[PDB]
Amino acid sequence: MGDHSQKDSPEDFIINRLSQALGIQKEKIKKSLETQQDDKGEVTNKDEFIQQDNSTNILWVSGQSEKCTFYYGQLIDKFKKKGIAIKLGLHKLTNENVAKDVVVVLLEHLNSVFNEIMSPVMQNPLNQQGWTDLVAKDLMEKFNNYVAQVYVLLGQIKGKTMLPLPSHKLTSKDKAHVFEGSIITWTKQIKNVLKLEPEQLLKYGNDPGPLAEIEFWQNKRDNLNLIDSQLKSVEVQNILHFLKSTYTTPFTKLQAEVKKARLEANENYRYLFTLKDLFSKLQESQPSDFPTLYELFIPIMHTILLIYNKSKTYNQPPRLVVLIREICNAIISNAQAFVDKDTIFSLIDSKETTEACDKLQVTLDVCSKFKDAYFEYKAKAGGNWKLTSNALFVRLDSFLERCQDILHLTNTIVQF
Amino acid sequence: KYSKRIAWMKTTICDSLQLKDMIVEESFQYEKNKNLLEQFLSGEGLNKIFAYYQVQEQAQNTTGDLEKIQDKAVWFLRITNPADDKKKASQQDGNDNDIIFGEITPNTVPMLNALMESVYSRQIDHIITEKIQFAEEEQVLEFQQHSNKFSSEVREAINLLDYEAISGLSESEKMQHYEMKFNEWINLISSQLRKDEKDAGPATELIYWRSRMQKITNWSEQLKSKDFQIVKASLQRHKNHDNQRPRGDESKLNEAKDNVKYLTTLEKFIPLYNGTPQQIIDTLPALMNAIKMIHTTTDKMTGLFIKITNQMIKNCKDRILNKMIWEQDPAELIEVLGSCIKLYCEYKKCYNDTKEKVADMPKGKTSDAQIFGKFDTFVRRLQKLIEIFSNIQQFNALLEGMDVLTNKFKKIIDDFKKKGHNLLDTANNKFDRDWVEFNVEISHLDGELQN
Repeated sequence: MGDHSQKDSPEDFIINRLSQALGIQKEKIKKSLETQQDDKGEVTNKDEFIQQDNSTNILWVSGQSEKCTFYYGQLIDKFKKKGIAIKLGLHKLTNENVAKDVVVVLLEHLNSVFNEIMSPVMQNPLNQQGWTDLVAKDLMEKFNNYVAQVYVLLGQIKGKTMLPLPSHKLTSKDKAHVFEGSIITWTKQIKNVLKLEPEQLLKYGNDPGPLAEIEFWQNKRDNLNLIDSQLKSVEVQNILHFLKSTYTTPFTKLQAEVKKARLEANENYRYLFTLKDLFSKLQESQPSDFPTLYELFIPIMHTILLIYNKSKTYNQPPRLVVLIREICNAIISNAQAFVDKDTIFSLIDSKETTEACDKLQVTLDVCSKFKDAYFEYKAKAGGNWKLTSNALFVRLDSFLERCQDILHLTNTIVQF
Repeated sequence: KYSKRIAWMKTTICDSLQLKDMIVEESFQYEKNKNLLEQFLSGEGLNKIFAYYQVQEQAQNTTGDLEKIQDKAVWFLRITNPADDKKKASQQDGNDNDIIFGEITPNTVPMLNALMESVYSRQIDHIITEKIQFAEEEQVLEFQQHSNKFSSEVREAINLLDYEAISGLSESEKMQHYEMKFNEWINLISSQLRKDEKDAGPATELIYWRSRMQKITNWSEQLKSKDFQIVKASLQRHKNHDNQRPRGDESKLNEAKDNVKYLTTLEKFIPLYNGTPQQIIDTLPALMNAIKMIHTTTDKMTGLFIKITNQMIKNCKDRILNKMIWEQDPAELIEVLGSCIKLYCEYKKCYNDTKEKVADMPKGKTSDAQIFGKFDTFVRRLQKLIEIFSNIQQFNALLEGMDVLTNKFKKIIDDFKKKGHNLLDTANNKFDRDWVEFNVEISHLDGELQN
């Protein structure tokens, strides 16, 4: 007998527990939550009819609580049992019933990593009764690529390290060691894919942001170099020997990464000095600043010039100049947005503010001081000026033009 | 272990009598695990070791043996306890540090796994509709990883001895009943794997293409079942290779499933739900862009393009009827018909590019022509509607007598537009009868314009 639309709820009360219970039913809380309409017919289609979730969402925003259905969706510490896995009902009370615990919280990814580690434990053990067939090893390969994609998703939220998860674990044919190399290939691609110019394209370009982008890039390659030392196993070397232009292209990209990393590390030492300069600007609470920052800009430039001489082997010395200029660019735009905006609209409205108009001109003067100091550093540099302000500073020039155009019209308003 | 081994062993005495058992009690295993030494220290490793993230609570045939080293154990069902983290927290529940996993030992594991991955896919899809979950191009790559994990799940779902008879294998009644069944399966498979395209709707061709994909997919699941092949093994063992190499060879499910998958890919890539002339042109632009996937038989490509052309013809007639266009002003009718005129111009340009591709296929090598003729006729009819439009607009720009002449020309063009919208077969038959009548009407209009 066991039970039916009740059996599932009976072994669900005991097993769940929460560390210490073993109830074995009777769940008064469960019989009261039964009357959702969809959930009851769902729980009935699981019991004596093979899938039934039982969700427990705690706190958050609009929590499911004692919720779930038969499939449906959990947004939430749940659990799915089997019960007559198409139909083994109205006989032995769901003898193939399979239970599994699924906590709130990724954890959805980590669960997927344990499911693949179970299915590989299954393939190593039996061979199956033809329900798996030769697709057993193919599904194990489909699981491994899923675990790689989860590790790629981990690196997306966290910090790369895809190559380590692409590496096959507990390998004993020759096609499998080739698959390991092919995932190593897309790792080298991710390093070259990342650039200083693509971040500049999609707005941003902050003096703090670009420094952090090199500090994040130099950390990713440093990890990739450490991962390369683990990747380059005595076993992984023998795989490359037994058929090889696939290997040497992955080895060549590694030596290119190791050199670019040495370049990135010098860029990081340069980025660390700019992160202090950006700290001087980022700290600003949009009050005054431009009065002293116009004074503080000339020395901030004088530091950047000395940075060029000190590194010497500074890779991308003409590309890093486009970042530094965009850096000062984004900074000025932020400072400028503060001193006007709704405040400038509000002052114009009242029409009892003349000095505030003059303050706006002072803000523009601070910008002029930055461009003057940029030319004052170009002379101090003495060759290799680069910059290309005539196209780069256009973003800044176009801001100051619009600013000046307001200032021209604001002065006339004071006249009338 | 840590100091919180009380809240796992209790969770074990809990669940270990629902897997390794039909409820009742757990014959104390951890405490003759914990008084031998390896099973004590191993479970000590379970909770405490960040290194050894996974354990294994194996049931084997009753015998219990706790150890991380996994072994496939018939006829058992199990529960697995993987701690994952360093130092089992004694100031929290032992259920909310471990993650439980009830295994089937030599019992339908390839199914149970496939459902578990079908669930993590659905939850991953539910998160994709909701918030961050995965960011940006990273989250875009994550959605590409899930969509690939989903295809592997559908791959798994599709997946779902020889001498076990003795003297029952060799019989002229048993082997003939199996050969008559395998050959009858060949005649059934041949039914799905020849009807002419003719004139069909935009849904009909895409539906039968998608229907062939799912039908030949379910048929490929029926032939992927071990029984349906270990009958084709019993035939090859009996040496009846006349219903064996004759429901693979004759069954053309190898080439037909290929055309089925190609038809499924054409439906995924891709007028009949368009009211305005802007939507008619926009439908033709999205359809002509979706028909670029060609290089990835030339007869199969022409049959799909012809079905897309017929649907765009039946919509244009329905649009001209919606615009009583003798009562409607010529200037007002011209503005609506100008939008339909521009779409007709775009279709004629696409017809010239298709003729140049046909010329290149004739220079290399020393059904497809009748479709090119039906496409030229469709382009010819679209230009005739564009011309009657432009005649109405030119009179608006002009002249009271000039305006009245345009209103008469717009009235005749409407009556032809209403006949086409009535029936699609009437649209082909009446279009030929309208071209003769339009010439007689044009001569009467020219005489009035001369005066």
